Amino acid sequence: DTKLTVDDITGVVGIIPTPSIPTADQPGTAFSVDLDEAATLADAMVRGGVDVLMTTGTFGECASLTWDELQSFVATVVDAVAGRIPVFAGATTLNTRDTIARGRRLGELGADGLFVGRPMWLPLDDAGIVRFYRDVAEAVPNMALVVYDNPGAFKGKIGTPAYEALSQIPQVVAAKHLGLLSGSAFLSDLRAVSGRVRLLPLETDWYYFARLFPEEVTACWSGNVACGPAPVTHLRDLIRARRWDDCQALTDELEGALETLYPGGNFAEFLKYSIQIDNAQFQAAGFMRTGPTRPPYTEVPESYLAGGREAGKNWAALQQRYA
Amino acid sequence: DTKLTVDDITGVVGIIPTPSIPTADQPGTAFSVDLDEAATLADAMVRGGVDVLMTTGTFGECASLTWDELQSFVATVVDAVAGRIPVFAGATTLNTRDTIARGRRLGELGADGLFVGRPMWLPLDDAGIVRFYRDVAEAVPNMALVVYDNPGAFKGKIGTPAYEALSQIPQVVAAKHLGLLSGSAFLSDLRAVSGRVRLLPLETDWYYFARLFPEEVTACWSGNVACGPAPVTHLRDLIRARRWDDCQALTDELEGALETLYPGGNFAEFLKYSIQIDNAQFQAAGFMRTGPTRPPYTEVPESYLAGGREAGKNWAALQQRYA
Amino acid sequence: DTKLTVDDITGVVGIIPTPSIPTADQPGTAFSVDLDEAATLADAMVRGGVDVLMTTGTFGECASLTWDELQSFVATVVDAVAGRIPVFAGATTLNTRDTIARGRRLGELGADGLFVGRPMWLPLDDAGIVRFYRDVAEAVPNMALVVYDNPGAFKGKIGTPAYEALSQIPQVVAAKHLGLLSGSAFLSDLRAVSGRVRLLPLETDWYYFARLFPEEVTACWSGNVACGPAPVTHLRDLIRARRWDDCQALTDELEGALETLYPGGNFAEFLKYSIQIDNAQFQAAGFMRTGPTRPPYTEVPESYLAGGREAGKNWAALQQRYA
Amino acid sequence: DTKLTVDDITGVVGIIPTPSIPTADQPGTAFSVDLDEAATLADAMVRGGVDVLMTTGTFGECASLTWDELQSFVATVVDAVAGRIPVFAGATTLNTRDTIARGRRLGELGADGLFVGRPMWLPLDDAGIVRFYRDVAEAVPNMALVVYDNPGAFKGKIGTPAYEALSQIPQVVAAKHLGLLSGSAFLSDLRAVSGRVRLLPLETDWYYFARLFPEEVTACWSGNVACGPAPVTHLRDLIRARRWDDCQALTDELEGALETLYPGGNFAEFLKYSIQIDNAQFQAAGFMRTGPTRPPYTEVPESYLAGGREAGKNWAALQQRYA
Repeated sequence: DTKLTVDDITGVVGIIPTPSIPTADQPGTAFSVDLDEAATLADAMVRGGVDVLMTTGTFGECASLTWDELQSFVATVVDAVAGRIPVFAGATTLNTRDTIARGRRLGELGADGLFVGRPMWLPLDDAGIVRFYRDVAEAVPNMALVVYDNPGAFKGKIGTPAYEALSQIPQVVAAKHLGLLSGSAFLSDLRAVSGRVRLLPLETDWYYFARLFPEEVTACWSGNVACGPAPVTHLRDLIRARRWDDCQALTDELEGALETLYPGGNFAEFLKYSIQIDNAQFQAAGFMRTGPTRPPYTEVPESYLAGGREAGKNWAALQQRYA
Repeated sequence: DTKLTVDDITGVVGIIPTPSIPTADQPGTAFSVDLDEAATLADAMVRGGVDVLMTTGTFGECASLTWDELQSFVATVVDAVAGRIPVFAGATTLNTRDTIARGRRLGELGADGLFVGRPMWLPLDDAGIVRFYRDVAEAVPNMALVVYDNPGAFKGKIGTPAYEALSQIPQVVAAKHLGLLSGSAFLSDLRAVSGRVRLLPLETDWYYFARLFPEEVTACWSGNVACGPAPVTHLRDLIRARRWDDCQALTDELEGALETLYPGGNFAEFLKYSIQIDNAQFQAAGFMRTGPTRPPYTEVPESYLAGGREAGKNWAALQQRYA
Repeated sequence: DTKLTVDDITGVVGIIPTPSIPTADQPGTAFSVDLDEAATLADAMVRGGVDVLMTTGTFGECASLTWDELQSFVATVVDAVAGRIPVFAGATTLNTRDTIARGRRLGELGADGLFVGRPMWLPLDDAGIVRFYRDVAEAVPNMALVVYDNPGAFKGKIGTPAYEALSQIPQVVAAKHLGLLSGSAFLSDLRAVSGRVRLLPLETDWYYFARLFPEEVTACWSGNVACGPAPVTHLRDLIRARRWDDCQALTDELEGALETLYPGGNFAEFLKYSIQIDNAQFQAAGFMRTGPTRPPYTEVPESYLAGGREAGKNWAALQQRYA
Repeated sequence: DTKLTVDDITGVVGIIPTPSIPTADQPGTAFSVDLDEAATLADAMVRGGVDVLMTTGTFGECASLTWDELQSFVATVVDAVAGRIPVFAGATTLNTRDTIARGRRLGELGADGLFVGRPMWLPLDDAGIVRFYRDVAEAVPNMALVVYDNPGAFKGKIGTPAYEALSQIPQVVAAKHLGLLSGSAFLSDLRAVSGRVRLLPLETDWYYFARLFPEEVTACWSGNVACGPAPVTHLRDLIRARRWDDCQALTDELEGALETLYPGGNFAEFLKYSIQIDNAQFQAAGFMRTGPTRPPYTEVPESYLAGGREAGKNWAALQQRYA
């Protein structure tokens, strides 16, 4: 089995998008990954202090990359990271067997673990959710697993009873969580895993949960590191120092920079177009370069992209200040 | 260009499940299709008078079959039908380019058309829905298309403006529709396509739309033909003869047989476990043989299977009556 | 018991709004009903061929009228009708005992029956729905009842099992229903009542149901009669004559006139401001005069009002065409 | 204007149910309040150390009491409290003018403030919410106001822009909130009111917000005090002493006692029958005596009541321990 345990998931779990070439929004484009930018981006996350790197969740366009793009992208990221920090390759398909087959191959390319959502053509209940992760874990026992708890994408919030059983699977070392967006669930799920799984809130509410549960909530995830990771690594140091006033001030800065991300403040509307909106944010922040999104997620109200671009520009100023 | 048009879609559009072997619920099973049963079932549909055959929608486990299994199953169905009726192969993936790649291959294997859902990791608005089907049609112009309008599966009902644009695509010959389960929408969508696309209601409300719109609503779709097609082909013959009193009596018989399908009449709840519940119905009806469902959709409340099996046994009595 | 039965509910069931004085939108206005307009409107409905008159449903502002305003309005309407057609007074409160007490008084003022929603602070389940209507029926056995099946307003669609039990209550003579807006349910409910309750669809889909069930669906409700009742009474006459082609053409004209009612075709958005939008339609149609809406439903996007105004103008043209 | 300000809302804001007589579930019962029990309950809350008392929210059956019942119950509570703590009378009707009329009378009967939901027949947008409360404030300026933010009851969560406007109304001194049940909303609303309104979380998550925002979140509301207030006033003393480990332990004890309230852990299922389930909890805890619920909220599954009863028994053990 894997050597990675919950103890290895600390600090900033950075999630990067997949850089794209200018024709990436055309169905006739066979290979749309900018591998040069993928390598420089992954290296910049390491040099920027990111503690764990993950690829190809929702905004990384796990849904819309071909298999050849995904494996080549992951291979490039793994090679650029060069063993400096753990790398979890995002592997999510419509069924258990395809996910196992992808995950086996991604492990063979040097990924240290798998960042795994679940099939969503139909929703899975807690019984089916647990069965799915147990199946993946037993089939690829060498890979650590980060559970992808995205209620909107996968048609349901993972139940606290499911978290109890998932914490008995040794391969499950962390879960990407919604934090306060799921409300009371984070705290219930936290008790359920009983320190056996690192529950990752967003960096915008890491401080709240870390102050309340400092020995357990020692890590966050951030989908913003590709806009500049210095605000999030600075938050990690402030939390370690238990500098709560500064943690609160910085959390307000982070939330203020992302204020325009959700159209009219509506979260559910943002999720309908999250791939497109995040793509505009990554372009505008200027920390990395990337083209358009892949088919079919190329349509979006223009005002939503404006919100994303303003969030990117505001985060760029935070990156400049804290670099 | 495909030679099929809307005029070719008349009568019973039967949708079959994918027969499974006894170990089909195990993640280690490399190939889980019962090809012998697939061929006999496809032949029984033709001999039973089904007018158009489709495979691998939701209950056909499009989500959970491997690519190898889907090709083999469709090739076996195509061979067994032997050109007697048009065969539409269900091809739905997480993105446009994989769907195109699969659709090309399935056409190479002899399918006459594709039964196409749409990517659902994120929802698609009407613009993204139109662009998706336009991309598919332009890339595979030799395949006719049946649009799969499943709001629960694909996270949204197809809008009337999208149906207007879809009816301008020559390859789009039909749409699998919810009928009265989207009460006002079927009529709005029917006007939008203005005779260019066959809008398929369920067999349980075909009579209602046929009597009101005799020149346009000349076909239905049925997910129950693998329990015995005789009640559905009989309904088609009653409708063609405009035997409205008999149509109402038969429609009542179909509804009463399927009454227990939805747990507590709760439709949305049946959507959560439709693969599992329908599988139990196909087993109980006796017309075909099949094993369990494929991972990950193996978990279901026991009493939900009770409703499926009683629906299968009820349907079996109708098949014996009308055969 | 009431001498009114299901047999008496045939033709056009017209629902009128509550005419208001110019200062009706002010919380300091103690009495905001234009009683002169109420009398002339009620008389115009009778002379225009309306078969049954109902008051104070949702757009009649049952929620926002004071108890003194409701008594005076109903008494004025009852006196104006002067026994020419049955009058159903809208009585809906937050609980069973207030509704009973209001209903007894409205019967004393001469109403032939009560048009009754249900308490909605908490939703009622089917047992609670039946218990509520049974309590009302038992407390005022002299009054016929029209069930108000408004899923949005009362937090739930009335279940088919509830309809089965309600059809055993002799006072329950009709139900104001959704028609194709909950298509499958209308047919389920219709079988459930087995002719003992008149299920009223909207005038915009009455033709469809009346052709399929000529013995059962012999009446509709219309919230548009206060814009001019001639198009709807003409539809009644066409249905009686089985002039299906003309029925379809007239249905298309009614839908065309009401097209702009729903903001960007979004029905759910219309429900958010239905009182305000309907008020604009009544003003613009010119068949009656009324002031603004009562507190608290005075806030509404201006563009939404413009859609209601255009629908009122479009309807006034139909009224002119068919008067 | 009222002399109560946000500064006076500190500690435990106790909400009591309305004690009922054995025949309270019959629609023929003219008056169903146990006024003797209400007086002793109110006095027990003062003696138990509750800092602010409120009546007739949802579980207090604000919907189903008659106006005469509400007047007499509030008058009894006010007299028994005898000015020792502030009393907020729950007054929520279907419209602005009835609520204003009720609120003025409840002020004449000695209530210090009004605990006010909002009309819900139609949902109110943020503009409508603000106009309603402003109307109430301007019409009865002698009464302080507690805003009742119950999304399920009133068809929507109060928006952050509405809270900003509400915080400029002097009469608005507190808002009964959902705490972690509306995750990030609590903190957004907290920033919006900027110390001018006391945002009341639940007893079960007060510790978390109080530790993070000790200057602002100095009070909670509790619907459990009529089972015994000693656990809640102890939590208040623990928070004031910043005994965080004890606060966490006590919070876990409160959640443990209440876990059987929700059938199968399903929150939404509890809300459908909250009046009935809470009533069973109040009876079982034995701190107060009460009969059944009022029409129409008398129908409920027996197993749901059993879950409330064990919650009541479990709370009674906490009450004895901390008393």
